[PDB]
Amino acid sequence: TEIDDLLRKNPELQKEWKRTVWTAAISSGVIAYRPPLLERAFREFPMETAKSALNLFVAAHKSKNRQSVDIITQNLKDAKTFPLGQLEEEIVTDILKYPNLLEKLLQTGWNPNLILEWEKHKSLEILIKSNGKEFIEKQETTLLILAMQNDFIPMETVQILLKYGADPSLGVKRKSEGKEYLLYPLANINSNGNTILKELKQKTLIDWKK
Amino acid sequence: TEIDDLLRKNPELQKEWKRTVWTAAISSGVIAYRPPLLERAFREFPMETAKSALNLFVAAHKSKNRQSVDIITQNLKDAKTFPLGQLEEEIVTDILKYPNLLEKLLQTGWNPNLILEWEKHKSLEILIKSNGKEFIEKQETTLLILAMQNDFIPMETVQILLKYGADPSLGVKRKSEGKEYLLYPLANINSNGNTILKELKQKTLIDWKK
Repeated sequence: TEIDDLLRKNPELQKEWKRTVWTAAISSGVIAYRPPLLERAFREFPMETAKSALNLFVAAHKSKNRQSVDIITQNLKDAKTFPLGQLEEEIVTDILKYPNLLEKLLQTGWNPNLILEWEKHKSLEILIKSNGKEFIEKQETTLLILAMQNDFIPMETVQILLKYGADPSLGVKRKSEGKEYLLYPLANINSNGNTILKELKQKTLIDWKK
Repeated sequence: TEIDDLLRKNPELQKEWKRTVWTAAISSGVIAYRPPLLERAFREFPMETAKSALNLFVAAHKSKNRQSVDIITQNLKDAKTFPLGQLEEEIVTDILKYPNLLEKLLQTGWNPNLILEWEKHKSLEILIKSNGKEFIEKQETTLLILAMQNDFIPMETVQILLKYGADPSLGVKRKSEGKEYLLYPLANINSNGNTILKELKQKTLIDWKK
């Protein structure tokens, strides 16, 4: 507001300010709401656009602009902006909804068998884990376990994970009625409680080595 | 431009974007062109406003808004944003034009007797020194030598430096017609070539221990 008067007062600042706004619109992720402007940002801000890939993906998913996730996938040189071991559960889960982005991450830094760990009992927009308290229960999982269970994650994401060496037999600890057991990607194959998509993913898993 | 349409498309982003613009206007230093808006930035962005003190001073001096330098001086908690040993000659010289800012820096981290070093032969807006080439000649100086010689630096800046322990007898190497000598804060006292202000600063220096 008062910027417009101060800017109109000294036009010499107009050039710098235009660059500054674009860097802030990139850094905030918001340019992902209009894919044409995202396209420009990568071509002529390889430093800034790349550094801000995490916020751009978050805005890209929230805006439901799948084309924006495609643009990010195309221009990603490595997975360093997506530190798998520090990301919050919601962002990792959302990344698994885009098989092409997942594939790019898997070929440039993601370990598909990394044991992920978040707090067991959630409470009700942070992208990175914060150690606010360490004396709370944690629950382990994997990219493949998340993919098998979540009905918003496509079958192709299971395919990509297996393709890049996700281990179909890597389990994690869970409890059921007080009894601890190992949870695997293939769990309870005979159930009226598996959705259609869950059943199709189990068949994919059983059929992979065929 | 195209931001205005995308912003008017989703008003939920308006709040975040307002915060983002202000952070970018702070980070760029530009808000120092209107002291009222600088005042707001320190009160409610102690993290951002403080982190961006170097760019804010630069804009404050360039805008000739001395009130903006006063506001920065008041809110500066320490001199860490002004690393004396990394700053370029022009920015250090400009800081010496504001005795109150200098005093705040001297009480929160500046060593007044630090030997400064920049390239001897300048060539024709970088605030930090960049080691682009190390095989070029460097020339040493001090805050007090700079203050004595520069007719844009007030006498009060010499007073502040002496007050905080600047050593009036700390010299540096120079050449005159091939012969190396030590340059001191008090150099050639008898000369029709000393300006009025230079003479007054020499008297200040001679008179300090009186």
